[PDB]
Amino acid sequence: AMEDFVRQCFNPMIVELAEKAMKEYGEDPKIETNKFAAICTHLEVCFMYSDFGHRFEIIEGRDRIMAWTVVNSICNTTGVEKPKFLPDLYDYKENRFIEIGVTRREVHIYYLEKANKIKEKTHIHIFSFTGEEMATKADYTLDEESRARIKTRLFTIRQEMASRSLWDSFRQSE
Ligand SMILES: O=C(O)/C(O)=C/C(=O)[C@]1(Cc2ccc(Cl)cc2)CCCN(S(=O)(=O)Cc2ccccc2)C1
Ligand SMILES: [Mn+2]
Ligand SMILES: [Mn+2]
Repeated sequence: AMEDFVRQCFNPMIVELAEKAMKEYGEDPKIETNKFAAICTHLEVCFMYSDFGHRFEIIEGRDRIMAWTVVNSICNTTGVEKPKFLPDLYDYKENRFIEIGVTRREVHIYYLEKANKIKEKTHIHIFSFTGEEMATKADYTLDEESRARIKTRLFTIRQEMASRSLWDSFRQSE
C-alpha cells in the first residue's frame, strides 16, 4: 500500500506538511497515494537543497499566505521581480528564486514543461530518480556533493518503492 509506504519512507514532519498541502489544495492522501508520495519526495528535495547552504529561503512547505508573505518580503528587500507562481526556494547568493522539479520522466521533458509553465527570472532545477538533472543555463547552483546526496535520496526512494512493487505505478502516475 503506497499510503503506508509514504508514512514509513518519509520523516513525520514531511508527511505532515504533505498532508496539509494536499488538503489546502483539495486532495485526499488516502486516494491520491502516488501524488502523496510525489509531494513528500518534492518536499524532501526542497529541504535538502536548502539545508545544503543560510544561502536559501525555503518557500515550499509553508502555507499559501506565509509563502507569499516570504516571497513579498524578499521582493521588497531585493527588487527581484515578483514571480507569477510560488517558487520553491530563494537563493540569497545568486539573488534569484528557484523552481525545483522532481520527475519520473526524462529531465529535459519535465524541464520544458516547467519552463513553459512558469515563465524567466526563476531558476529551474530538475532532478530525476535516475541521477539526472537539468538546470537553467546548466547552472546547477549547488556543489557536486549536495546534488549527489539529493540524487542518492531520490534513487533510494525509487528502489524502496521497487522493493514493494510500487515503483511502476508511481512512475506511470505523472
Ligand atoms: O510541481 C512542483 O515542483 C511544485 O513546486 C509544485 C507546487 O508548489 C504545488 C505543490 C502541491 C501539489 C499538489 C498538491 Cl495537492 C498540493 C501542493 C503545486 C503547484 C501549485 N502550488 S502553489 O502555487 O505553490 C500553491 C500552493 C501553496 C501551498 C500549498 C498548496 C498549494 C503548490
Ligand atoms: Mn513548489
Ligand atoms: Mn517545485
